Order: sequence, then structure tokens, then C-alpha cells
Amino acid sequence: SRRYDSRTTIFSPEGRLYQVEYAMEAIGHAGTCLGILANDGVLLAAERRNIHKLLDEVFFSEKIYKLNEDMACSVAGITSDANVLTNELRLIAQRYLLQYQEPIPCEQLVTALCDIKQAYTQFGGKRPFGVSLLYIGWDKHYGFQLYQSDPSGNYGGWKATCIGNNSAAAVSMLKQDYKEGEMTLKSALALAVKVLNKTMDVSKLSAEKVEIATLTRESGKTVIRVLKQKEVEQLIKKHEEEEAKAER
Amino acid sequence: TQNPMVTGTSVLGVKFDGGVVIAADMLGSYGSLARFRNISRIMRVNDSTMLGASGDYADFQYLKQVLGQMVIDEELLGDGHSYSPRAIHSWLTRAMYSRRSKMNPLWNTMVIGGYADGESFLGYVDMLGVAYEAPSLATGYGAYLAQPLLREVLEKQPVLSQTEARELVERCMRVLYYRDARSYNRFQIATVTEKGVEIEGPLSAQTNWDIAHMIS
Amino acid sequence: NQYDNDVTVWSPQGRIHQIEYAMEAVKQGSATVGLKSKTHAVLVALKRAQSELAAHQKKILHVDNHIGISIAGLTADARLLCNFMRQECLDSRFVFDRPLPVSRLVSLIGSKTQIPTQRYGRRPYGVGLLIAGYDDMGPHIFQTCPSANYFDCRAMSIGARSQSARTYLERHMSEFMECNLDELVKHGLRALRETLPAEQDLTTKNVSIGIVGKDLEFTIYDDDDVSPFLDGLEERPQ
Amino acid sequence: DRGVNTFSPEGRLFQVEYAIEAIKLGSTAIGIQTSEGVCLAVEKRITSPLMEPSSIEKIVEIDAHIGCAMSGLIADAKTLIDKARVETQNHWFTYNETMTVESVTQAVSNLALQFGEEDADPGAMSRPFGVALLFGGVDEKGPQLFHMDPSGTFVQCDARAIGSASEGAQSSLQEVYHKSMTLKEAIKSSLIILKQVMEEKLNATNIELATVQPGQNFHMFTKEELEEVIKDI
Amino acid sequence: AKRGYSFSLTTFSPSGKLVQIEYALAAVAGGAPSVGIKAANGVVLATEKKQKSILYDERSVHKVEPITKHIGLVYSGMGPDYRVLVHRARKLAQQYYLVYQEPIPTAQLVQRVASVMQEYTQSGGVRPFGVSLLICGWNEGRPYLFQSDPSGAYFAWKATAMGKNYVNGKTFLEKRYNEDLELEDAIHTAILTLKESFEGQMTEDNIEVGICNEAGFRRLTPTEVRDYLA
Amino acid sequence: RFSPYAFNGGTVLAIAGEDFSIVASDTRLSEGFSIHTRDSPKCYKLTDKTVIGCSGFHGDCLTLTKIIEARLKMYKHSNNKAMTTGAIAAMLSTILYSRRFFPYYVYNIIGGLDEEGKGAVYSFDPVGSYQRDSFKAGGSASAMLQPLLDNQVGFKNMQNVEHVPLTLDRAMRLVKDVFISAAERDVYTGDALRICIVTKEGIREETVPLRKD
Amino acid sequence: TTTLAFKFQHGVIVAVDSRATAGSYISSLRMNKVIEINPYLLGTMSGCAADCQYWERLLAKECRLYYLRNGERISVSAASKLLSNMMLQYRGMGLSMGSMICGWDKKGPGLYYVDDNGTRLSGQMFSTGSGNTYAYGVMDSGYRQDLSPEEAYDLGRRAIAYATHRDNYSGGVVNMYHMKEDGWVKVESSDVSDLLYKYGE
Amino acid sequence: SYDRAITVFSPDGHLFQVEYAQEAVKKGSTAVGVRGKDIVVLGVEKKSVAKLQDERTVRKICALDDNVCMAFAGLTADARIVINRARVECQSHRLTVEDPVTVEYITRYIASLKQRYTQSNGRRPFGISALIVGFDFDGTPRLYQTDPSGTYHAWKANAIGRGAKSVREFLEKNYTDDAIETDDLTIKLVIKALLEVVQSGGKNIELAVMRRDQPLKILNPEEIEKYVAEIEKEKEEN
Amino acid sequence: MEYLIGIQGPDYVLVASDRVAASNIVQMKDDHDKMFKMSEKILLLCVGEAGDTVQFAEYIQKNVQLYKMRNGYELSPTAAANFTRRNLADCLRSRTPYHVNLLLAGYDEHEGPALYYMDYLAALAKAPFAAHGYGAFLTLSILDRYYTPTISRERAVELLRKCLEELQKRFILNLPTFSVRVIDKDGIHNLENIAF
Ligand SMILES: [Cl-]
Ligand SMILES: [Cl-]
Ligand SMILES: [Cl-]
Ligand SMILES: [Cl-]
Ligand SMILES: [Cl-]
Ligand SMILES: [Cl-]
Ligand SMILES: [Cl-]
Ligand SMILES: [K+]
Ligand SMILES: [K+]
Ligand SMILES: [K+]
Ligand SMILES: [K+]
Repeated sequence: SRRYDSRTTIFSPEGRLYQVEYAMEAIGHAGTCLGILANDGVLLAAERRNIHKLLDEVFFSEKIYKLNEDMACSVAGITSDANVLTNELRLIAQRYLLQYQEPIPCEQLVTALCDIKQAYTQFGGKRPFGVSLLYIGWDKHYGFQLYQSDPSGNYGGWKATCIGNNSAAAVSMLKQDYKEGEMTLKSALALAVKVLNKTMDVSKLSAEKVEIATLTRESGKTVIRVLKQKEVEQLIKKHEEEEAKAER
Repeated sequence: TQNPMVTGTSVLGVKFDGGVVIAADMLGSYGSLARFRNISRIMRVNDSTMLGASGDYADFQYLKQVLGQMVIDEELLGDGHSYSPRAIHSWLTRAMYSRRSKMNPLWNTMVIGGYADGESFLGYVDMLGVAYEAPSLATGYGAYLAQPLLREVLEKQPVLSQTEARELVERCMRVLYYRDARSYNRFQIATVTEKGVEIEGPLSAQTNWDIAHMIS
Repeated sequence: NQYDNDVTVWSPQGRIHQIEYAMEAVKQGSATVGLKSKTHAVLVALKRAQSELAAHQKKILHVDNHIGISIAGLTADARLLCNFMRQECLDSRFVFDRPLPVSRLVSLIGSKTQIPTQRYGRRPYGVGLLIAGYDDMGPHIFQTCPSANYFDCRAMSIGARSQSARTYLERHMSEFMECNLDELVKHGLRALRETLPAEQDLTTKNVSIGIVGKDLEFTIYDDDDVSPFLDGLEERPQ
Repeated sequence: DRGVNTFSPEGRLFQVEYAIEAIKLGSTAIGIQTSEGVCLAVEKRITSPLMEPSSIEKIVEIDAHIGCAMSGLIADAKTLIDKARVETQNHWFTYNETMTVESVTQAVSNLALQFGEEDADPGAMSRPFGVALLFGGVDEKGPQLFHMDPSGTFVQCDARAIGSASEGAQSSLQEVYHKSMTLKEAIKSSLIILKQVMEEKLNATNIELATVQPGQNFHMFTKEELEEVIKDI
Repeated sequence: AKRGYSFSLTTFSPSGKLVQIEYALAAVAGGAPSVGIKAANGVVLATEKKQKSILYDERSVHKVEPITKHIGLVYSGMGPDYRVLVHRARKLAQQYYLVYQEPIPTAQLVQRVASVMQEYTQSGGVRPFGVSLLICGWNEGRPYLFQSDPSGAYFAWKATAMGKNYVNGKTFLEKRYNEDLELEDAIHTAILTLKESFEGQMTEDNIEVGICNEAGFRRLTPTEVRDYLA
Repeated sequence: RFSPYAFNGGTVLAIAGEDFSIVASDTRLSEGFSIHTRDSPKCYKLTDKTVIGCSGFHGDCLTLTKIIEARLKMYKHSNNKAMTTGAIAAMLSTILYSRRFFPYYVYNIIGGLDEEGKGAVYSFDPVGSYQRDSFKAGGSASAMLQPLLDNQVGFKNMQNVEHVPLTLDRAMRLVKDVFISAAERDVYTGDALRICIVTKEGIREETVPLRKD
Repeated sequence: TTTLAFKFQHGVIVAVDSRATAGSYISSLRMNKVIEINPYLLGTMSGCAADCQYWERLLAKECRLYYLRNGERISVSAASKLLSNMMLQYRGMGLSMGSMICGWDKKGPGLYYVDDNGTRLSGQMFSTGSGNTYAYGVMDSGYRQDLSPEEAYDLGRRAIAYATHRDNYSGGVVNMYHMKEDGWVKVESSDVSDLLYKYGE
Repeated sequence: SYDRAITVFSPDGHLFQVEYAQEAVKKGSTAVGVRGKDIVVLGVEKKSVAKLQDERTVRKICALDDNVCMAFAGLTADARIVINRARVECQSHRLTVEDPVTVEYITRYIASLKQRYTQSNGRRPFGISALIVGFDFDGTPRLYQTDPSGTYHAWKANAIGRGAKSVREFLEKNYTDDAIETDDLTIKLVIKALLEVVQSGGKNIELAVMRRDQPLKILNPEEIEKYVAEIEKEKEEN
Repeated sequence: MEYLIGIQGPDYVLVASDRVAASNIVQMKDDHDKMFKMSEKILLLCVGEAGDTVQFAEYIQKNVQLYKMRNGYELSPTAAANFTRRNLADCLRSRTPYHVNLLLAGYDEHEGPALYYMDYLAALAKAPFAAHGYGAFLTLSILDRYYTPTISRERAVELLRKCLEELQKRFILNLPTFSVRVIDKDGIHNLENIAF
């Protein structure tokens, strides 16, 4: 029996967990996914990995999930493990609502799922979830928020971050451009297209290849929308027109 | 059992010189109705101990198979050890109290006769776990009718021969048939001795109804 | 070897090595001798000290009024089997009011010791016992092993250098049946003496004796209570 | 790779034999059974002068009449010590009396080889305890000292030493022991042998000393009292 | 007496790839070819049912299976594993109907069935399924076609092929398939994609085909298959 | 329905002296208006130093005595010594209370010697409340035995009596007298009186006949 | 039963009766209703005798375990709270105990009342039992924090003795305790009837 | 359930799984705690925040109760569990007993939790060490620290994480009454010991202080930089 | 039988509870507090079964405190009241239900002053004023009579005075002392206890 045991929840001589760091490699081969925080909102921008002439397009999104009335997340890694975690995120958000009769604070929902993912790294003898998640939302305590989740079960709050393919190149690109305290949603949408264009593989960038959703506070209500193809088309072409005005 | 269905009345027991004798009528009553007038309420445990039982007959038949299996299991080992009349009495006491404490009792009153090591054994077991030893035993109505007879004879003559014990028992079955409404005139006699257990066939006590003419 | 890490792995020869490795634990323990007459059953064991400052280990243990044991192997496995034997004897007296026949108690050991030898993750009991008892069939000397197998014997010795004691008893096995109790213990002591090296002999500190029979209940003599048995000794010859 | 309940070709459990080796890394502890009491001594092994002196507790109280010295993995020990303290008070509740030093040691020895993987509880032990213990106390059989190791084997001792320098302290006790020793000489001997087998010099804050004698209860020695016994070097 | 393994048989390799899932993907890629086409007013599903011998009773077992009144299934890979997923999907369809009193949306069935497939990539003592499912359905007056795979991931298709020559089958469909087909035209291009990877001559016994529309899902009778084979 | 209890009668008495302890009881076992047996003593040997007397529901009495017997062995295998009179009394309290919500219909009185050799008597209720005292009666005729002992042994309600220490001879006669008086009035008391005397030498039993009606 | 406890300038005093009853018959008249947990912990018993003994002794066991683990002893507040939780575990099961917890700790003299229901209170004065009403009567009239030990002992005796006079289920002897900064001292064990005759003159 | 022994003894007598968890803490961020006369102060470092990240979320100083706070080093994911388990125990001790939790009890619980994870089936030990800071009800300041093995000690001043060997040695040289005299110099002692190992700059220091009776105070990046101004004023000068 | 009362104003919540700890026919305490501090601005007043009240009240108290430690901020008066409601409602159809009647008073930084009424059946209702106990039958009419949603703190204590005087005159039970506390922007303030 122990002959076939892979020993998933065990320590390495250096003091690290192998299955966790091997799961990190799975994220690197998945789609590029970025999140940017602004003054009047917060958004997610992700690379669509499911692209074909023969795909039907039935759902509103591919990688962007609505979890709460005031919260949404994006995913990078194994999609089936992502579906399990996002469904659990929707459950925990509803359990809090049932108990307190008010929406779950952003940080608390991230904390809850991270405790589940951490449990998979310590006991059970099972493989961890090979998924990294980006959470965006609004609560009455800290306002607009952005969070990053690791397969290790570790989290952090960011003003701008990225996970997936060419993630280290995307974050250093954001580190230079991001203007702390001055960022508006219109500036953050323009930055998202700029980072994706340089980061992505197919070069030219298309409305079928990217996926963007915005979270804003309007009339005392949190409005979450996945941007239409006609909107994305204008966002790509506005960067395309500024690419033509860069030479003299 | 919460409510007993088919019941058996008094079971007798008295020990003579060189053994013990037990009697019980072959009646299974459904309330007041005499349902089965030819059913055995006595069993042979092994060659040293025997058992007669009052109360619920279904519970008696259940205890009959459990004790029956225990003797079978012991005979398979063949290690020169067998259950003594005291050991059966001790087991039965523990069995009845255990069922009683679970509020699901075996509705039975037992008389256990036995002969081992030149000594005669007679033990009483209740459905609540009440157990003791006596020279003479009578359950149900026998405790009010037959037991006073047995005690008065045993006071004048403590030691009895097998013949003396038999005719005393037959005298008691006569009184039981006269005075118990839940009795019948068809009974068995079981006997333990140096030779073993011997259960005799359908017996009837001699009845006299001459007092039916003494009312004028 | 790779057929020797689990009890659930059979060797190509048709053996289980983990049972045989557990049998090695019995041989490493100090020697103990058991023998019987027509009336008595006597256990004689050799107490052992790791250092001269530390006291000697317990070898003889109580089970019931009519049954006693001597241990050889692991201490915790000995105490675990001892507590099972005590519990079975208690259950027998609680239910039947009569002492549990020795033959049946050893059979319960055989049934219990077998279970862990066939289940993965479990291990055999690293202790061998010599059981001395008295019942309706008279005195009994029984032997248990890490392998669930058990033996009914006239006399037996297990532990370190127990072969020397085994040969002594084999010569005098016809002597035991008509032996007086005092003569019976001396036979057990003389067998245990053969196990020791030539430099050292039986002392009042390293000898433990247990006796059960028709006369009395199981009794353990250790220090001052042992010297009457040792006194009146035929000298160590070669 | 093997299981935790695997026998060696020699006839021993690997995990137990390895737990004995874990003791050989722990600090040295010495107990001496005198006819008029039992004394326990241990080195604290200070790693830094920043660490609090009375913080390390390698000699603890189990009952009013029983003391226990520990060596090896301290974390494993305090789990066994708490169980020993529970046992004494469970026995006090049920029988209205103090337990014998032998029965307490036997109670701890029952947890010995209660470890395994399969056919076990969710909270069952995975491995043995890397601890050797010295139970020293006074009951109705006079002053007593007991030694216990991971194998479960427990035995009475007139004088015993366990730790890193076990053999060195054992031979020093071997030639300096009389079964008629006084309690004054008992503490003296344990202090004399302790400085010989240590890497550090004997200070009043460096070691723990305890006494259990027929008259008074188990006593933890205060710094001032240690200076009166170290005055006689 | 037995007690199962509690450790995962699918783990992350140093490359970051769950090897057992890709190995399970090799099982479907080597299985008999299957094709599904969404065609405006309905859905068609077709598979190779070549038993490779005349001894077999071609009528006994089926590869195109109904889940409910409006949903059907086809597979590429192992038959025994597929059966388990059919029985599980049939129960999930009834569990939904008992609670909501409404025919289960195809997207909701695939999500529930793909979640079962996910379990066998993480649970102890089990291997993943060696089957890729093709789920068709009709709800809200709209045709649906979905693919579920060993990974537990699901995709929505206009037209796709799986099994033997799945790469050549897809490229064929890229050129051949056009949106706004009629259902009867979809059966033709389904059999045509199946002919590209066949090897042998096609009879009504050699292939199995089911259709889904507003009237529900049903498997085409051997007589109906013969008429399209001309 | 079904009642798990039966009243079997019986009265138990214990008195403590300087170096002795007395446990006494009737030999009558009864049920309703009938007598089960005339030969049923309620006194029972536990150790050479301690004797128990059980009365009430005989089914409970038989099971409880067997539990104590087993627990006495369990103690001596674990502690290497016999269980003391005070320890048995402390143990019985916990065993009786473990059945707080389904109690033993039982009246226990323990009689023996303490560790100093002095006489000790422990009186219990069906649930497990106990204490040490000089003398106590328990059972169907306990209300008949008590007041005479309060007057004679306790010297209560008397003015100028010199308070003579209790002897074995006087206590033996006191034990006999109260039971003879109880057999005259209590219907459940009679047949024979068994007296168990606990001394440093051991247990000695004595039987005096009573009313058999 | 009758039980009282009150505190003043010089500490806490505890007084109880000694009578045990089954229906209308007297089982015992020597009954000890005070449990000496520790040199500075004290508990009184009212309600069901078996329920009081077992649980308060179990509290005593836990007080002992507390002293061994931390080596500092236990606060009165903590001790009373522990007992409360045990009764809370066994709710609706018909356990009957009324008790008071006396001690001296860092906060100072401590008095608590604990209930079978799980009621827990702290106060200057408490009385529990069938005759507590009578005890309260004499206690309230003639009580001041400004009392001398002799006067406090008078009040304790007085309260219990009068309670026993009026009450059927209270009688025997008065057992009085004094709680001092150092620890508790057992003042006396005086016969109630003799006291009552003395008071009659 | 998963029943495999994760942490086992090695031939030399080592618990590798515990030792690897101690390698995880040595890779962790630098954390130092020091007991003063009137106050106790923690200080954590190796922050290295990308300045694109909200640092309010990644704070390594956590309050367990009103009078107890802690700092950790190692696997930050593991810490969150232990912290929340200690926080639940804080309120449980408040429910079972009226009294608030003593600093030693919380440390003992965290230590017992870490110990249980080294001897239980199916689970690996925690990869964290903790520095526990608090006050007793009598007012005496207390500082403790735990490690993956389950051992705990009281400290005057201690450091855990990377550069712990360097910071610890600094505290041995700099721990006298001259540095503890005032409340300000004790906080300065933290910053000086901290800025001694870290990639220099006050921007990377988050430290917390708590007085004898006052609630926990997490200091402003303004207040700490004012003390960094007082250390460089007396660096080129002194 | 005990008494609770709450009066909510435009920017404050006034609450009062009796100080009697009664057993059968005796008053064991004159100064028993029936108020529980949940947060810096939340008070829970509990009434009902003897042992059930304190155990339940403290359990919620410790969980609201647990939330504060785990998050760095306190629960809102609404979230707190809904939490207590959830715990009581889940024990309703169990073997052991809690017979507790409670009153939650709080101040939110956004919503403002809040007062919540709750049954032993666990039915939650927000009220401008509420009272628990048999005394409510005598006082709710006085509250109905003189209450305006714009009542000042000076008038609120005077309105409470009118209610407590009614309990002295008409109510058969002896309730001489009352705990009075006000919750607002600054938190909980202990006010002079009303004695008769
Ligand atoms: Cl929501
Ligand atoms: Cl039973
Ligand atoms: Cl051995
Ligand atoms: Cl060792
Ligand atoms: Cl497993
Ligand atoms: Cl028991
Ligand atoms: Cl008294
Ligand atoms: K081989
Ligand atoms: K070993
Ligand atoms: K104590
Ligand atoms: K508190």
C-alpha cells in the first residue's frame, strides 16, 4: 500500500513542499491573468486559452466568475480544480450571508478558501489544487479591493498583480506604469490592454483572445459587467491608434 | 419482549437423595385460551443439568437454542470440561439481568435442576435477574400453591428417595390442576441423576370430583 | 530482502519473515523454565539486570488464582497479552462463576495472536509465554509464540540458552509425574542453572519462582521468599 | 521504505531503537534512591544568556510525593507528564488515596508501544516517544526510583543516569554508591558527577535539584538553597 | 475485509503536468472515432460501432445513449468507464427534475458530470476516467453541444470530433461545417467526417447515430441509417 | 408496561468498635407476599479486612457484588496490593453514581478496619452518597434498628450515664436484640440472623435463628 | 438542609446543618455537608447528596490538576465557573444541587453560589436549603461588615440553629468554618438543640 | 481517512520532518521580540513588498486576545491556522473559566498543537516558529517563543527567521538596563537590532508595542521613521 | 420574573434592566447585572431560564469577540443581532432549546442607533422601543403614549423614570433597582442606577 503512496503532504530536505511548487509550474503554462485597482473601480483582464473557429460561446465568460453580489474572481491553472474552488467560494459567501444577513467582506472570503487549500497541503495525502485566483470586490470596510491566491493557500492584497504565462514580465511592466492614488478605471483599462499586448503570444491581440470585466459602485449598488465584444474592440483599437502615433 | 404472547404456567422442582426432579405441564396459553396442550416446556441442557421455564414460550425457545448451541460448542472442544449446573444458573442470571437492564426482557421464570460431584442442585432465575438456591422450587402460582406443600413435607423429612419425590410432585400437579385456571392435565417429569437426564412422556394426575355432590 | 517488511507478504519459500523476526525477540530475553507434576505446575525464571545499580526485571506475572505466566521478549507486548488474559479470566468468573479452563484461554491467545499476522500495517506479538495453570484436568504447562501457534507440554524452556535447559528436562521428563513439590522446583532450578555461564550461578536476586496446583493458588516468590528453594542444592557439576 | 511496526532481523522494532538514540542527544539526568529520600538532578543546557533561567522545566511535580526527571525530546515528555498527572488525580477521585511510584510508572508504560498506521484511530500515535523518564518518590514501600524508556520496559533503580553522557555518569555512580548513603551525600554525589560529564561549569542557575523524603513533600530547590549545597563543591 | 487507499494516484510532476490525466487522454485518443455537430434546428451525434466480427449481435449494446427525454451521449475511449458516467448522468438529470420540475439545462448537466470526472483526478485509490463525453441537448428552444474530458474540463462546440484521427476530423469540419445547417444535412456531414477515419465499408450495423431536436432525443433506427448511406 | 425492579426485602446493619467491625443481616429473600428462600444471607466477604452487605432488589445486589469482586482483582493486579476498606467505599460511590439515571435499587453498608486497625463503617444510598459513622442500618427495617442504637451506642437522651466504650460482647447482643425486635414487627425480616465479625484475625460468621412466619 | 455563607471585614464564614432525610425518616444526623477542596477552598452541599458529593469532588480533582499544571493554585472565580459548566453539560436531566464556593485568592475573600441549573452568582451573603428563608431572616437582621470574629460566629450559629428549629429537614449540629487570608479554620461543630436551649435561657 | 506516519525517527535518532519544518522557519522573515520594564515590543522584517502590493494584508503581527499578541516566521499560510486556532482557544478559555488567558497558557497550547502534528497520522508538522508577547493580570511582562517540534521557552529577547543567528548575537551584547531604562530606548533597541540585518530602510519595518494596561498599538510608518532619524543622528556621531 | 427595556433616539440608545437575582421566593442579589458587553458599542440584555441565560449570552459574547480578533474590526449591530438569532433558531427544533428573551442595543457608524427585540422562539424585529418581562404589559402603553422618534436623552431618562415608577406602583413583584446605560457615538456609558 505504502509502495504506491506518492507522499503528497510531505516536507523536502530544504524545507519546502514539492507538490505545491510543482503546481506553481501548471499556473505558468495557463492563461495570462491580471488585476488592477483604481480609484472609482477595479477590473480583471485575462487571456482566453479556449480559442477556435468551432467553439460555440454559450456562457458569459471563460475565466471570470461571479461569486457574490459585490465580488468576482478570475482563474489561472487547471479549470476543473478552478470550478470546484469557485463553487465553494459561492457557497462560503452564501453561508456568511445566511448567518449575518450582510455581504461577506472581501478578505474573509479569500481567507476561507485559502484555509481549504492549505489543508490539502498538510493532511489527507491528496494533491493540491493547481489554481491561482485573482479576487476583485467591494465591502463596506476597505472599499475596492484586489487579492491574489496561491495553491499553497497563501494570499495577499494588491493594487496591481498578474498570474499565469509571462507573469514576472507583466508585473514589472505594471510596476513602472501604475500611478498609486491617481489611477482611474479608464487609465487602468488602457494599462490592461498595454500589458496584455506585450505579454501575449499571438502578437496582434483580438477581441476573442482577451476577456475583461469591471467592478464599479453605481447608485449605491455594486455593478459587475463582463465587457461586450464591441467594447473590447474599441479598447484594442485605441491602443492600436496610439501605437501609430509613436513615431516621427 | 414488552407483552408476552404464548405463556406457560408454574414449573416445579425438588431435590431428592442422588438427584433432582422437575415438573411442568405441557400447556401454552394465549391469554386465558388454552392454545397448545401438547408442547414441552422442559429441555435437557447436557447430562448434568436440566431446565424448566415459565412465561413467554417464544423467549423460552430462543433461550433453548442459545443454551443448545453453547453445549454443542463445548462438546466440540472435548477438553474434559463441561458446564456445571451452577455455571448454567450463573450464565442465565447474567443473561436475564442484561436483557432487563436494556429494558427489553426475556419474559421467563426458570427452574434449573442438576447433579454434579455427588451433590444435587436446584436454582431459580427470574426475568429481572433474581437468582437463588432452594431445596424446593415453584414458579408462578406454584409459589402460592405447590411450594407450601413441598416445604411442609421437607420440614418433616428433608431427605427423600426418588419414589418419594415423584409422588410428592404428582400430588402437587393435582393441586395445580385444581386451582390454576392456566393449567392443564398433561405434564412431563424430568430427572437428573448419576445416569443423566431423563424426560418422561405425557402424564396425567389422578383427579377426584366427588365434592361435586357435597352441596346438598 | 523485500519479503520481510510486512506480515502480509509471503516469501517464495512459503514463509513469513516478520513472524520469524518476532520469534528472535523471544530468544534474546532471559531464560525461563516451566514444568509440571500430577498435582503441581511450577514456573522458574531468570531475572536480568541491565546494570548492577538497577534492579532485576519482572519475569513472572499474575493472571488469575489458578493461572500464572512467565514472559520472554518485549515488555509492552507481554503486558498487553497479560491484560488480555486477565480480562478473559475475569469475564469467565463474572459470567459462569467458575475459573476459565487453561486449554480454552490459550486457544483465545491463539485466535488473538493470529489476527495481526494477517493484516497490513499490523505486527506479530514480540513475546513468548509459558503458562502454568490448574483446573479440572489437573496441572498444565502451555507455550505461546509470536506465531499464533501454541503447545501443550510436559516441560518447556524459552529464551537465551534455553536449549541447555530443554535437554535437561528431556532426560528427566519421566521423573516429574511422581515428584514431590520441593523436588519439582529443584528440577526447574537445575534446568535454569544450565542456561547460565560457568562463572555464575543462581542467586537470591536473579531467581523468580511461580507455583500453582491442587494445594494452593498461584504465588510468586522473589527475594527472601526464594531462599528456602535454593537452599539444599546439589553443586554445579561438569 | 517500511512501516512503523516492523521488526528487525535482530528482533527489535526500528522506531523504538531509533527513539533510544534520540535520548543520547538529550541532556544528562541523575536520580539517586537513598534510604531516607530520593534526589533528582538535571542540567538545563543554556544556549543563550537571553533565555530565562527558570523557564526550562526538566524536573516536574506529578504528585505531592512523586517527582519526575526527563531527558531527550522535551516536547514528547510533557505529553506523557500530563497523562501521568491525570492518572494520579483519576485514581485519587476513584479510590481516595495517593498512587504508588510503581503504579504511576506502570500507567505511563502502558502508552509505550501504542503507535501505528493502519487499523488505528484518526488521532492515534504515528511514532514512539523520544523520552527517557526517572520517576522518583516516596510511598508506603519507602523511597523509590524508577527508570523508563521508549520500549515500555520500566524497572526500579538504586541510582540511575540517562542522557548524552549516560555511560560516563553510570560508571561514576557505580563506584560511589552505598545502599546506606545519606541524603546529604546523595545530593553531593549527583552534583559532583554532573560537572564531570558536562561541557559547561556548574552554576546556581544552570541546574535543577529536587528532593522527595518521607517527612516533607516533593520540593523544588530555590537559587539560595542551591548555593548551600554547591558550597560543599 | 478491505479498506481503500486514501492517497491520490494523480500527482503533479516537476514539469507541472498531471501525468495520469494526459495518460487518460491517450486512452480516448486511441478509441473509436466519434463526431458531434450543432446544426441550428438540432444536434447530431455519430460514432464508429465496428465490432470487427460477424459473430457479434449489433443490436445488443449501444454507444449512443439517452440520458433523459432531451439529452443524449456519445463517447471515445473505454466502454466500461463510459457506462458509469451514463448512469451517473441519468441520476443527476432526475435529481434536478425532482427538485425543480424542469428539464435540466444541458450546460448544467455537463457541469455536474464534469465535476464527477474531477473527483477521480484528486480522490484516493482511483484512476481518472479514460473517456471523453459528447453531450447534446435541447432547452429554451436552442441546440447545445458539449465536450467533457478526463480532466473534468468542459467545452462548448459548434462541431467537433474525437478518438482516432481527431486532428484530421476537426480540420475537415473547419472546412465542411457552416453555421445554419438543417438537421438532416448535419447527419450527412457527421457520417462524412466518420468516413474520413473509418477503414472498411459502411453498413447500418457498422455505425450508430442519434439526433436531438424540439421533439427530444432519439437514436436512429437501422432502417433510417441505411437511407442516409446513399 | 414492564417494571425493571422488584422489592425483595432484607435489612443490613453495621457497627464499628476499637478493633472490630460487625456486619449483620437477615436470611430472608421474599417477593410480594411469598418467600423465595429462607437461606439468603446478605453479608459477603470482599477481603480479609472488609465485608459488604447488600439489600433491596436482589437482581441488582447480585450484579453489583460481582462487579466489586472483579474490580478488586483489577485493582490488585495494577497496584500490587489489596484494596483498603476506605478505597472500596470510595469505589462503590463512583460505581453507584455511574447509574445516576438508572440506579441500583440497593442499600449498601461496608464494614471493616482502617489502616490504623480501627473499626470503620460506611453507609450508602442507592445513588452513591456515603460517609463514615460508628453505626448504621439499611433496608426494610432500618427505621426499627436505628433508634435503639442511637440510645445505647450514642448515649443519646440520657443524663448521668458514664459513657462506657463499646465492646464486642455488648455490640453482639445489641445486634441480636434489634433484629429480634424487627422480626416481630417487619414482615420481611425473619428466618435467621447472620453476623459477620471483622477483626485483625479475619472474618468469623455466626448464625442465630429468628421467627419463621 | 440549611446552608449559609457570608463575608465581612475579617473574611468569609460558612455554616451548615448535619441532617439527611429520606421522605419523613432521618437517614443520618451526622452528615458532613462541607467539602474541603483545599486549605483555602471550601464547598457546601444542598439538594441531592450524591449529586453534591460526586460533582464537588470532581471539581476538587480539577482544582488539584490545576495546581499541578501551573503550580500556582486556582482562583475562586475560576473554581466556581468550572462547577457551573459541569451542571450545564447535564441539563434537563434532573440533577439537583445547590452549592456555594468559598475561597481566598488575589482578588481577596471570594464567595460564589452555584446551581444545578447552571446559575452562578457572587455576593456578600448566600443561604441554600429547605430552611434558607429562616437563615436569611436572622442573618439580615444583625449583620454588618463591621463584625468581630466572635460576633460572626454568633450569627452563623444563630442563623442555622433557628432554621433547624423551624425546619423539619434541617437539624443535627452546626458546622462552622472561618476563611482567613492564610486559609480556612474549622471553628466548631456544636449540637443545635443544646444551642437552642441556651438561647431559651 | 489518511493513516500514514509522516514524521518518523531516523537511524541516528532524528525527526527529519520536524527538522525540515525548522528549515522552513529559517527561510522565513526576520522577527524579533524584546521584554522591557513597563512595555513589551515585537518587530518583524524581511518584508520586501513590491510597492504594487497593499501591505495592510501582509502583516506578520497578530493579536490573539486583548492582552496577548504574536509574531511569526516561516510558512505564512501555516501561521494563519495556528493564529486562528489560538484565537478560538482564547475565547474557549474565557468560556470554560471566567479569567482571561495567561501568556504561558496560550504558548503551551500553541506548543501542544505543534507537538501533536509531529506524532499524529496523516499530517506534516507546522512550518512556523512564534514569538508570543503579553502581560499577566498582576502586570509582570512576559515573552515566549515556540518552534515546529513543540518546545517553548521564556526569553528576555529573541529572534527567529533568516539572520536570527546574527540578530540574537546582537541582543546578547546589547541587553542591559541602560537600553531598557526608558520605553523609547526599548523600541529603539528593536529597530537597531532589526536594521542591523535587513536590506536597510525604515520602510520595510512593521513593529507593535503594548503598555501594561493599554490596548495593542501598531505604529505608523511616520513614528518608526522618527526613531530611524534618531539612530542615524547617533551613528556618524557616536 | 425579570424586566428589560430599550429606548432608541435619533443618535443614541437608552437601555435598562432590573438588578434582581431571584430564587423561588427570595431575592438573592440586589445588584445583579443582566447586561453583556459584546463590542465597544454593542450591548446584549438577556432574560429567561436560570442557567440558560448566562451560558447563551456569554457564548454569543465570546463569538462576537472572536470576530473582532480574527478581522481587526467589530460586528455591526445588525450582523450581531442576526448572529444571535441564527444560534437560537437552530436550537429550537433540537433536544435542548434555550428559553431566552433578549434585547440587543447598538450604535453603527453608518446606520446609527439600533435596538433589536427577540423571542425565545428566535423571531427578530427592529423597534424604536421595546420591553421584556411581565412589566412590559404595564409599560409599553406609557412608551406608546409619550414616545417621539426625536426624543432627547434628557427626556428619555425621564420617560424611563415614568415606566419604572409604574413597576413600583402596579407590578406585584419587587424590583427596586435598575441598571441604566446609554450607547452612542462615543460608546457605552454607565449612568446613575435608578433606586426606589
Ligand atoms: Cl451577496
Ligand atoms: Cl450485566
Ligand atoms: Cl525478557
Ligand atoms: Cl534510556
Ligand atoms: Cl492509505
Ligand atoms: Cl464498573
Ligand atoms: Cl458532622
Ligand atoms: K528470499
Ligand atoms: K525493542
Ligand atoms: K489544590
Ligand atoms: K472574562
